[PDB]
Amino acid sequence: EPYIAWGYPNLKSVNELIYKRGYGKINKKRIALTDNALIARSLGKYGIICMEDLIH
Amino acid sequence: YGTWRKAASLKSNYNLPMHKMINTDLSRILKSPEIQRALRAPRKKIHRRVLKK
Amino acid sequence: TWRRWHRRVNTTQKRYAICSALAASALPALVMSKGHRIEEVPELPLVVEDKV
Amino acid sequence: SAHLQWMVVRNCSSFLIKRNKQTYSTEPNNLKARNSFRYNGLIHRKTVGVEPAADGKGVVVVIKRRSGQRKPATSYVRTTINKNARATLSSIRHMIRKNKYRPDLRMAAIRRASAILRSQKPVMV
Amino acid sequence: PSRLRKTRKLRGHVSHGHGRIGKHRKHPGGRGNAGGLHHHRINFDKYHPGYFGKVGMKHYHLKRNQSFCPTVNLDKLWTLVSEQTRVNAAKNKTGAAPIIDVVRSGYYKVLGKGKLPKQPVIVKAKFFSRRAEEKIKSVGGACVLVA
Amino acid sequence: GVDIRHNKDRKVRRKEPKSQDIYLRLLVKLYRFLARRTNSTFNQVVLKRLFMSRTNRPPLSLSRMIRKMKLPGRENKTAVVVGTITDDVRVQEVPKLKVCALRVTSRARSRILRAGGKILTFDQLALDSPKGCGTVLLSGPRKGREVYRHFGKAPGTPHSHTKPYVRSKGRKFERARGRRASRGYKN
Amino acid sequence: AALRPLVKPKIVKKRTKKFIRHQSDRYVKIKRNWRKPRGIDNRVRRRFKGQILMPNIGYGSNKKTKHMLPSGFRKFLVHNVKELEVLLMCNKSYCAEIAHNVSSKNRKAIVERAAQLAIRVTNPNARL
RNA sequence: AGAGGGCGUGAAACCGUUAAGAGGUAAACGGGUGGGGUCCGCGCAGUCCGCCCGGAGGAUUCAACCCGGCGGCGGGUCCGG
RNA sequence: CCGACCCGUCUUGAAACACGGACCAAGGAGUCUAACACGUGCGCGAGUCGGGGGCUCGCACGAAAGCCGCCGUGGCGCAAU
RNA sequence: ACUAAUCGAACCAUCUAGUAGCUGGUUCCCUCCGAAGUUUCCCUCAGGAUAGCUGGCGCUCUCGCAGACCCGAGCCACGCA
RNA sequence: CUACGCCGCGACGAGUAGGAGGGCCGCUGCGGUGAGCCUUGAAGCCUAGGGCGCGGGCCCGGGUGGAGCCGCCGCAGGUGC
Ligand SMILES: [Mg+2]
Ligand SMILES: [Mg+2]
Ligand SMILES: [Mg+2]
Ligand SMILES: [Mg+2]
Ligand SMILES: [Mg+2]
Ligand SMILES: [Mg+2]
Ligand SMILES: [Mg+2]
Ligand SMILES: [Mg+2]
Ligand SMILES: [Mg+2]
Ligand SMILES: [Mg+2]
Ligand SMILES: [Mg+2]
Ligand SMILES: [Mg+2]
Ligand SMILES: [Mg+2]
Ligand SMILES: [Mg+2]
Ligand SMILES: [Mg+2]
Ligand SMILES: [Mg+2]
Ligand SMILES: [Mg+2]
Ligand SMILES: [Mg+2]
Ligand SMILES: [Mg+2]
Ligand SMILES: [Mg+2]
Ligand SMILES: [Mg+2]
Ligand SMILES: [Mg+2]
Ligand SMILES: [Mg+2]
Ligand SMILES: [Mg+2]
Repeated sequence: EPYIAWGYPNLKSVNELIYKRGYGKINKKRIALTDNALIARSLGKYGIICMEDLIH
Repeated sequence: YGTWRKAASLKSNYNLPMHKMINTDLSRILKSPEIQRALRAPRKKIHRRVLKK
Repeated sequence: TWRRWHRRVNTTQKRYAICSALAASALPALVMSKGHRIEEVPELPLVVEDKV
Repeated sequence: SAHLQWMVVRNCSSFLIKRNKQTYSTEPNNLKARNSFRYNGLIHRKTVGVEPAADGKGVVVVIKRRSGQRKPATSYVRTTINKNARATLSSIRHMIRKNKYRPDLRMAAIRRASAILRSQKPVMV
Repeated sequence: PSRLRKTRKLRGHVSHGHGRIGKHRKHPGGRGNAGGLHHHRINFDKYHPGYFGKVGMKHYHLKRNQSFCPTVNLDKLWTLVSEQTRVNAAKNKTGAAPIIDVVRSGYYKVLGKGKLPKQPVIVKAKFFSRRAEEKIKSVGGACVLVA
Repeated sequence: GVDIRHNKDRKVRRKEPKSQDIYLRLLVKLYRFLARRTNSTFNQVVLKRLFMSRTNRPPLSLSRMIRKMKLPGRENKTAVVVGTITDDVRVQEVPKLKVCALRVTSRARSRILRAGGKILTFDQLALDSPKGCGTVLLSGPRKGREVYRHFGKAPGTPHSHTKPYVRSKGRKFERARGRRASRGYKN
Repeated sequence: AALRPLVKPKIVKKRTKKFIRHQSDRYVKIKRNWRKPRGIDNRVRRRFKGQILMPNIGYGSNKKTKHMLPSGFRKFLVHNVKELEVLLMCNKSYCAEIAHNVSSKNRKAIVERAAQLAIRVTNPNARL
């Protein structure tokens, strides 16, 4: 608790965070989410194939 | 110094050393059809970093 | 004076090195890379008659 | 073999010059005069080289014949081209490309011939 | 080659790899195997148990030649003769068995490690072990002694 | 500042042979290309074995090779060892073996060839089976070295059977105190 | 006038001054050649503010423009005419320095041959 | 003899003189500029070079054929080796 | 203009009223032998090794290199208890 | 007290480069990793051995290496904290 | 495409004692090599001269000097204040 500030984000906060600063951990590398294929190749097996699916 | 079939007749115990690589022609080995059939296609496209707009 | 100036090498390794040197002396690229000016020698394993 | 001889002479050669963070090779048949497996003019079964002619006009294209690999006295064929620049470059292009005689040295030989001819033409004022 | 050693890399470092606090002094702890029972006792007990004390009977004027008795095992027994010998014995129609003289080959005792090929053989040795004799008999051979 | 620890950043492994053997380097080039451009894991294993040191490439005896190749289902397969095949004079019959090796002892080579066998270098193996199909990859006994009889728990500790370093073996050399109950203790 | 390089990028030097040895100003016995301070109390080694800066790898030049002369060429040292024909195909990126010990009558020939081969010499009028 | 009988070369410390600059927080130092100065850049009308178009000139000869020479590749082994 | 105490050293702690240091040049300190241990490279591999001796126009190099094999005696390894 | 400016054992040379757990010093650059002053034993307490903390060398495995540009086609690793 | 090479992506960067790697950092000598340099001027030294490298250092211009010297691949140290 003394080292963090936390709270309950809303839909707008989630959207801004994923769209402006969203980076994926693809092959242990910090890759910017500039395409939906990067999400699909790592999370498609779970039904997540786009930025919108990730945000949802 | 002997052949690889004969031992040396003037050294009483000596024979020529053996090759650990019979065919040293890397170009012909790699261009041989039996090597080429087993290979996956080359990935010759360079994927430079994408500026995160 | 007892610095151990001398080294002993295995006889098999010494023969190996002799074989390697002889084999290299028959390749024109290596003899040229030793700078020996063989551009008009008729045949690199150059053998002459016993009259010499 | 070419690869074996390259492993022998890639760092131990009397043609090797290592200076000023650069490396160079001064063997006779080295286009671009660089220390490299592709451009080495001694280790390959077929080589091509371009030199200035004996008199300062034209080029001499030397190619390595297939048969006498161990016979350096007859291993190289030298032909002198003393045409105009475009005809000379076309002749070298045809020797390398039509024969399929080391097609990876085509532009190196063409550029070296262009450099030699440009050096041979009289200076300006 | 002195050019490949640490001393060439320790130029400019004042302590030469021996520390500023404890330094490099002449002989801290003593010389040689000093204090093996007092202040190097843990090392001596840990890595060289049995170092201190006497065990057994001493014997003045030991002569190694008297007790010289090299040994050979049954698995290496057939290597003492030529390959021609073994193949001729194997393909021989009669029951004639070759003689292996381990004293001639330089061995005095035949030991029993390994197994023998199923073919008879006469073995001449100074000494035999019980299992070696049993195996030689088991393959139809014989053990004969020499002095 | 980032809260990470850097003492394990650099993985300690052979990326190339420490040897300067040009033939070994040439066939390292060959298997580097094969391991990169194939999906075969056999090529990867063989490449990383080629990098290895001599103590990590122990010799393989003819008897052990024969025993491993004698197992069911390994008929007409190529025995591959990244190292030296050694003659074993304790074996009497040698079967017909197709073997690839880095080195073969002269006597072992004579025995294999007299048995009707075939011996391949690693370039010939690359031509014969580029992906390593139909191969039995064998290794010599890695811990069959004298140093491993000294490695382990210290000799002067209970339940340790590790060989001590002694200049001589005899009744006077490290047998009294700490070795029997009659002299202090045993453990 | 002069021969121009193939490309002339903007050379950026992270540091232009030299790294002088600590306390080289206070003693003649201390040359300005850089020596790493290893004293226990050394404030330059400890990197206190306002002190003499220590060289480190972060000052390294861009690899594209490393070793370029201000003219954009990169320098190669030659001793006779034969060593000058290695630059025949490196013409547009490498220039030649005649070595300091080459005599005047020989460096004249080197200069003239380089003028023929369109090779740039950084000291073409050096013994005359 | 800017080699003159302890005389090849002739460094630093230290000193004399000349020249330039500066000077009440002991000098000295790091970073950033500014001023001056000595030099450097053949700086001082600013590059080149591939194709094409136009103008006005030269010249073997351009292609294609013929003869000869030499190479590269292919050939049931055409024939040997 | 801003920053900036003198280095070396022992020390929990040095700018210290702690010690050494006026300045400059040259010299100046983990070496060699033997024995171990482990790691790495090379050759041969159940073996390996001629190091002592001998044979080879005795000798510019050459005090080297080459060879011995019924010179492998021997050392170490192949068996321990 | 005095015994050649030397005396609670002169001077000279040698053994002798006597020994020192104590003081002082220990010579180029960059890069990577990076401590301990604690446990046990020691005529041990200004020191060692021992474990701990460190570095180096590795080795045995695990995830997948993907589509030649593109293009995933209940279930998603040995194990660890 | 000097495969001991070249290229791409991501994360990271304090450091004494200490350890390791790289050094186209430097000194002296040996085997090779540079058809290397040099009385049309070697080494050394001096320099408000031009530069290169993160750095150790190095190259070039000018002067002095007057006879020897250096690069590269290995080798060996009485090798860096
Ligand atoms: Mg340090
Ligand atoms: Mg202490
Ligand atoms: Mg760190
Ligand atoms: Mg700089
Ligand atoms: Mg100074
Ligand atoms: Mg401190
Ligand atoms: Mg004088
Ligand atoms: Mg003055
Ligand atoms: Mg002190
Ligand atoms: Mg105190
Ligand atoms: Mg201090
Ligand atoms: Mg005070
Ligand atoms: Mg005082
Ligand atoms: Mg004191
Ligand atoms: Mg004082
Ligand atoms: Mg003093
Ligand atoms: Mg000095
Ligand atoms: Mg001899
Ligand atoms: Mg014997
Ligand atoms: Mg006690
Ligand atoms: Mg103290
Ligand atoms: Mg950071
Ligand atoms: Mg660091
Ligand atoms: Mg010294």
